[PDB]
Amino acid sequence: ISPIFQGGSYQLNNKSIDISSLLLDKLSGESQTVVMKFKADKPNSLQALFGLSNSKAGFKNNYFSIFMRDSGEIGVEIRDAQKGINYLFSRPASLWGKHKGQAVENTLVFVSDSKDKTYTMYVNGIEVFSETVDTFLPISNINGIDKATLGAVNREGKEHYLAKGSIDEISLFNKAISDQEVSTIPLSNPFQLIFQSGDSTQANYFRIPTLYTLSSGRVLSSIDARYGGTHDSKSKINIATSYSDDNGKTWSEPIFAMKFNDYEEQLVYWPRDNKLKNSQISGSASFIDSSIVEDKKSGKTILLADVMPAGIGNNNANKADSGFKEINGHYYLKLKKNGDNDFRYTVRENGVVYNETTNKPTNYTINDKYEVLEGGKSLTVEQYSVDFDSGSLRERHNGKQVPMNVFYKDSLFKVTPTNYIAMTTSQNRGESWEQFKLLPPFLGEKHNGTYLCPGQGLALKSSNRLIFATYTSGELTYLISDDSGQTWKKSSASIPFKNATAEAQMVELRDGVIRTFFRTTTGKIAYMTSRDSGETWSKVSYIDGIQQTSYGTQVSAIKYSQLIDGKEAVILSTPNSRSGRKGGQLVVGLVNKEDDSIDWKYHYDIDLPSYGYAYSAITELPNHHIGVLFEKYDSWSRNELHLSNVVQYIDLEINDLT
Repeated sequence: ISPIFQGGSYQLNNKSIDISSLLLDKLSGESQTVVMKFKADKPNSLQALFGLSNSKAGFKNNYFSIFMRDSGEIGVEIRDAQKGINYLFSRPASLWGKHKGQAVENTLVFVSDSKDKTYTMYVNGIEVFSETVDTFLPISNINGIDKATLGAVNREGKEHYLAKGSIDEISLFNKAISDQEVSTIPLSNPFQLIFQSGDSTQANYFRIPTLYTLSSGRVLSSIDARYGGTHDSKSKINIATSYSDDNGKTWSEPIFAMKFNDYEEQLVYWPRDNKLKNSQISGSASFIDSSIVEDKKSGKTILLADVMPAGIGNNNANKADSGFKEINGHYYLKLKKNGDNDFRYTVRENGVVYNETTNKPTNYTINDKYEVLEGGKSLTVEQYSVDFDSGSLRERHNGKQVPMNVFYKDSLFKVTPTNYIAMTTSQNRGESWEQFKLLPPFLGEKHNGTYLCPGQGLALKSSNRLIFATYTSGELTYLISDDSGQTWKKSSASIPFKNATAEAQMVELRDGVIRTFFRTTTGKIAYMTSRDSGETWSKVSYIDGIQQTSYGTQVSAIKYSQLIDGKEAVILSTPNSRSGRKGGQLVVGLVNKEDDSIDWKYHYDIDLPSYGYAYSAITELPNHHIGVLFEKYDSWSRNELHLSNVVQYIDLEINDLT
């Protein structure tokens, strides 16, 4: 249908624009849609973009408003004091401010549907909330409405929530437009989605993006496909991948690199209220924190990730246990059988489950997929599903039989409840992934596994050496392979931190010279250098000019292939803030050939200082553009949990950064 009101190019300069005589007598019926294209690159802390109010004395709480915060949050209020209704619906991190030095035109679509008693908000094509109420309040049915306002709400004759920004286009309809119709509305998005709600993964949430440019020109991405909201393990999380063959313009439908089937792949709207938001899937196995590298010699793509058994994460993982038994120099995965209080079993050669107490092989084997067989016959478990139908999280059997895996809750034989690292390989550059295999322990039998640094591995330019950074208490633990990931050795580098999340990413400054940039607990990004291809490592130094929070955030880093200002260049990606995970920047550093020092010469603001930016992935696209896939929200904030479609992709050129 045609709009009932359409207006454009309104400047919001801390002075409301009254549209009462154009709109108010045009509003009719109980369902309305607002379509608004607007910019706000210097917003006030809290500002109303659009308002319908009773502006009369004594009715200050009789209004409808579409508001935003300088955090990037969008929301609505629908209030009527007589009816006793005060709805507030909102979602953090819903907006863009700036891209490539220019204000972003956001496209907002708000549907107020009286038939379904539901209020739905879309920003930039993404549904940010959809709220069903038992008592519907039509937006123009508020008692005594007499003002329609842009850039404020008129309360008792005065301008409240004054806005700074502009509305290039605003339209209103006396209909609740359908989701199909919404999807036809043109967008001017500065970003794309690689992974997204409703795709092949059926995860409603994503975190921990990676990117890597392959020799074919294909660009590969991996990610945590997180099902139980945005929580770290314990949860249900799979590792998903997607690739682009056109310099990031389009991306393949995601597939899994690593997955468990003990719990169903469920698209769940995780509760965000203060009572229920900490609900965590507690009986599922999971993967977490992936990293990718390409091997020159074999042409294989290699992907590593942490593996967590059922119910396990960092918080409850058995410390002082690798989950392996050393027997004359060899490591064998330990197993506990149901009924036993101790781990009496190991997985020997050819998957033979061996009883250590009686020194006899059993009639059980573990196959390549870590599944339990008895006399060659595949054993099964019943899959679980999750729901909030009863008012709290429930995890229950769903009738479906799946192969019994030693990482599962219901398995007859169980692994040590601790963290592991696994690797998978692709021989077709991410079109399919081989079954993963656990990595052996590197710091001994009674030391739990190290934690993989998400992002990229390092493939040294002038050799066959592959390196994945990991971290543990007191050190970075580099995993080095010279034979296409068939065998790994460790290289330990002490850091002056106990129990820190020292997420580390590497660049090769010149042949065999590696600089590692890493997250710390000091509010500063740290670095160390190896001048012997990762064999030995320097003491720790810190970068000035970039701020992080006390808890820190992952930093991504690349060595750019082209000279900038006649010098070799390194690019870092990180939030630059001492307050939160916001103020994302790409920082361009020029290497001094005299001493390998770096002049951090250019700081490119991804978006506003106040808009969210957490974990990130950067890669040089084959055409020398920069691809950035990043968490566009504060992934630490307990106020910004369980947001959909916040991991976003952008394309930048060097001239944008400098």
